[PDB]
Amino acid sequence: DQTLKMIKILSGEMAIELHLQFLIRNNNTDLMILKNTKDAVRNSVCHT
Amino acid sequence: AVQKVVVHPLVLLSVVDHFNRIGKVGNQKRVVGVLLGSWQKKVLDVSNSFAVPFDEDDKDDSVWFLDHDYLENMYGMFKKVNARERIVGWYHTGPKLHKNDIAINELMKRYCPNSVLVIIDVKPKDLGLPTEAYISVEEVHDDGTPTSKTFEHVTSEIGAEEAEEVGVEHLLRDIKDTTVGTLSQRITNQVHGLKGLNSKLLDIRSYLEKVATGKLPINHQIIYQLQDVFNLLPDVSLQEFVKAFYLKTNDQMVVVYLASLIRSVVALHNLINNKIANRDAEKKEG
Amino acid sequence: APAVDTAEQVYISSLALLKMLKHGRAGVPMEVMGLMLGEFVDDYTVRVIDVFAMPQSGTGVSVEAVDPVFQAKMLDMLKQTGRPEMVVGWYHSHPGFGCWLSGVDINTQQSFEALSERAVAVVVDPIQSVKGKVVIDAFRLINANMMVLGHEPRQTTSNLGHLNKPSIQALIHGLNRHYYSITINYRKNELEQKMLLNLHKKSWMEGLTLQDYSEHCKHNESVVKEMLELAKNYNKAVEEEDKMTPEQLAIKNVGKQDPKRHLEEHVDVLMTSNIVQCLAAMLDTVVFK
Amino acid sequence: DIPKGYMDLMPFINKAGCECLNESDEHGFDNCLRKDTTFLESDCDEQLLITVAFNQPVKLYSMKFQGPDNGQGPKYVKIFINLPRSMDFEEAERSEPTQALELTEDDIKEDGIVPLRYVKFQNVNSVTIFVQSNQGEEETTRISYFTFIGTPVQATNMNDFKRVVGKKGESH
Ligand SMILES: [Zn+2]
Repeated sequence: DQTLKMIKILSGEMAIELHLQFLIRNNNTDLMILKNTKDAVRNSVCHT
Repeated sequence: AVQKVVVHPLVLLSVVDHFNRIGKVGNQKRVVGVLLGSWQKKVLDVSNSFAVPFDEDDKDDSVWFLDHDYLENMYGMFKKVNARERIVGWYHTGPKLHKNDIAINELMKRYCPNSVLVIIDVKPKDLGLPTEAYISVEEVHDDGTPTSKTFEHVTSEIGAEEAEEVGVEHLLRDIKDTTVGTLSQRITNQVHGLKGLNSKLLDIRSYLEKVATGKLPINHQIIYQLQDVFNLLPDVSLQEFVKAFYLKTNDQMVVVYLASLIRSVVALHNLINNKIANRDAEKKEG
Repeated sequence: APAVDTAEQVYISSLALLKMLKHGRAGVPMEVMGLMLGEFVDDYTVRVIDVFAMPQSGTGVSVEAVDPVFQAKMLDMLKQTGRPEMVVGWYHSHPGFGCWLSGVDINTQQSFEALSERAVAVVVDPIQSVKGKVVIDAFRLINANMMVLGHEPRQTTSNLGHLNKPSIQALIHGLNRHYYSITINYRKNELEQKMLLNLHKKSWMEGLTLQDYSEHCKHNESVVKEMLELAKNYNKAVEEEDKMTPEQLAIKNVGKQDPKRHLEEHVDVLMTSNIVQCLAAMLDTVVFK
Repeated sequence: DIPKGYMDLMPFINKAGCECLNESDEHGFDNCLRKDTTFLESDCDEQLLITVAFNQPVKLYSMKFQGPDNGQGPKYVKIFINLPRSMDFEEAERSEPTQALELTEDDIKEDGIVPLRYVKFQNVNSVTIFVQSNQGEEETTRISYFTFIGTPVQATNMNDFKRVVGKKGESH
């Protein structure tokens, strides 16, 4: 019962899920910053 | 006679390679090779070397094999690459000579009459001079003693021609000491000298003990030479020298004193100049 | 598509460098060449242990200069002594020209590469490498069919700009256009440095020799005279203490002159020479009777 | 059996180089190199020294030093690598081996493979196995099957060389 909940949350199932639910729900990455870098790449090893 | 056998850096760096080539798999004693080099007035120049298949047995100390054709053919190639080198002797990294050295030296006498064997103590890294050069002489021992083969000793010194010198200097480039010396390194040069003089004197003591305890033969010669060194001592207690030593020690202290004062006035002047510097900037901040 | 990561290194043993430099200076007016013996330990490292000179011939540094009879026999004889290494590349000097490969050299390199895709080619200018600097760049032909892809085809790595930057005196003779340099790193190890340290090592006797007092007194007298004149300026330089922007005075009179540089600089020399000499004097008085 | 990506070095064994010591005339060296019941026995003693040579530098992963289950199979195997000269029995015991191996009874079986330290064998040109005893302490030991598993190291065969591009008689 509850211990099964305790095991479920000590192993880290919940933290990642909530931590996953956070980042997915609160995500905001300015893709514009990458674009000016992708177009500014001179095709050098900076593609990596 | 050969006044010196100047061993170039490249040879002792190929021998080291030669020792590693074999000892890594075929664990064995001394590795024997041939020593090429150009002659001089009397100082034999060792400029290169190569290995010769050499196998020996601890039994009978004369079941060996120093290949002839390999020695002949190798040199056949090298005189093609460089023609200023002639076979001049052999090298073995076994620190202590063997009973097989005389017989094998007679062989290398077949390629160079004035053959000099240079023992490179590849394994040790110690006080210094990892080369010991030997010749072959058969004399009546003037002073009424049996004749025999024996290896006479020839002074060895390690030098470098221009090309190898440039490579060596860069090759270290991480442990080389400053050439200027400085007070730190000069003093270490003396703790090093004291350690040697003791070390050389201790080898002398052990041998003198050996002759004293009989375990070794009284040379009757070179034995009294050590007696020569024992008379060449200074006897400083002499008054006329004792006065003359204080004068030069006093002659120098007045220069270290003048040197000391200059370094002090400069020191104070630098603090006064600095005390003004931070103070003036201190007021100027406001 | 395999690629020579810039991290790839051509390890040069302490033996090879002395022997390669020795050969170069041996025929310095002309150009010398020889095969290098080593192992391709893996993709990112080409290790060269020994080098053996291929005899100078009128052809020069070209494929023809590689005498197959000389090389086949020499290899055969080095295998008995305990060096069963494989021909890992070739080297040739360049009497002062630089560290670059000419057209004819390129054709050679393409030949060596025919037998193994990693046969590195080096240079070794015995005239420029005259001091602590050793001008020896390694090179591997960048096959011309890889113009579609990236030249110097490296991948994840970061030691490309390290240990060197593209030398100008070579970039003009075809680099990153037909030949690329490979980082050269020397595999000096203990038991080899120690034996080379003996080149200029002094001895036990040195350090106890007391110099000679006749030229020591002259030297002490000489330097004290020279420092004296330098004090005269020190008095004039300080006693002037002119305050017309003294910070600017200390920068408009900088010519390696009186104030300090020709000052205690001599004090260190004068005081080091005496202290060492004196300490040697007293040590000898104790050790030798 | 064999591991992934590695091949037996039977094709790479230089018949010219290989030589056994103490091999009996009736059962010679060639017998133990065939995957048959034919085997090799040591005539003068249990000690045997079977050396092989490879055409080009090979690498070593796993040798199969199989032996008869009568007890005359190998027990202690000393391996040397790239020996400049042939080995001597007296000097072979003295010298330190590249990998001192204590065969166990499980190894001698027909299916047994003995793993070697892959790191130590990277440029082997000639390997010498030294059988220092057989399981049953019998007068003569036996090697039912013996071959090496690894990969071939690409060697630059300078004998071929041959110009591939360019014109002859061209100088610097
Ligand atoms: Zn060239």
